[PDB]
Amino acid sequence: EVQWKVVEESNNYSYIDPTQLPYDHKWEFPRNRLSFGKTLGAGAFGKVVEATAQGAMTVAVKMLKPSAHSTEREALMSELKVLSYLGNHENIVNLLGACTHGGPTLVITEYCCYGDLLNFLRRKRDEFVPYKDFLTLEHLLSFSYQVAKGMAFLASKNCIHRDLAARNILLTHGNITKICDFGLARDIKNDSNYVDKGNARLPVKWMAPESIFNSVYTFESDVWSYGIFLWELFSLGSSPYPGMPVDSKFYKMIKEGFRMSSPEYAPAEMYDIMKTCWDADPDKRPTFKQIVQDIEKQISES
Ligand SMILES: CCN(CC)CCNC(=O)c1c(C)[nH]c(/C=C2\C(=O)Nc3ccc(F)cc32)c1C
Ligand SMILES: [Cl-]
Repeated sequence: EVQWKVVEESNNYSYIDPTQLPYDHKWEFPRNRLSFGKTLGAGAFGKVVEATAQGAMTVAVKMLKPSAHSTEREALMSELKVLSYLGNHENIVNLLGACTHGGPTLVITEYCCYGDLLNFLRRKRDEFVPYKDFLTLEHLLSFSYQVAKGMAFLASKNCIHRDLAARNILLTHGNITKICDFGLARDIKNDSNYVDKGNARLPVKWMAPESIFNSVYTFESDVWSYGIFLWELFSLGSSPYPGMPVDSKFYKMIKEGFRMSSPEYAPAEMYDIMKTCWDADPDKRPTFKQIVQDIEKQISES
């Protein structure tokens, strides 16, 4: 299941069972104060809908479809539990409330009015200018910085995203980016950026080699995916390894050290970050804390 995980020291780390996390009923919000509007996204067993919450503000509500298995209802509760455990950060999509009694489970989160960053980059591409409502290099550096800060936050809570990519970054007012976990509000069997692997469907072009070939997911594999995200960002939304099918040839190239070339709009210091994120040795990749400091220096030099 493609979703984030909280880990605990064991093994090195093992996933926690999120059903065992506590749920504080302080999050409880009266269901009668929600007015539901348009659907923003929909998986096979769930969906996220724009809503108005009186006591008015626009929010996003995650909920199950009526055909949901009993393990899906628990899964949505576990989503709520993980969000409550993580706490609040500017660069994640934050929990605002929940409805857990008197009806089906509703998870109320922040609404990001511009949608996912990938599609935003793609429709802004032909107006982009490196320097001077155009998208500029200043914005891209800001987005890189914010996603690094959000990931540093998740890592500090022992959380591994496992699917970091521009499609999972949302954009809201003030050019603020927020990391998201679609969970039951997305069906990946649709999306060609996921690839069949055994029983699983996986975002192979974003994954570290040790995740693909050894099923190892760590703080360090998230850094690999962040490097792929940077490439998406400074390519203005191009698909990674463009024109290369995922087959045995692709896997061999990754294993033997093949990497993407620099996007034409990436500053050399940002391509330097990408390259270190894609070190075959996870111990040689930077931490998100290091990445934050490096990008802070570039913005200062800007
Ligand atoms: C296909 C691109 N289209 C624009 C050109 C669609 C635009 N994209 C949109 O409208 C959109 C908006 C405005 N919000 C979301 C998603 C979420 C949001 O806001 N909070 C969440 C919390 C959890 C979650 F799992 C998803 C969301 C979308 C897809
Ligand atoms: Cl910021």
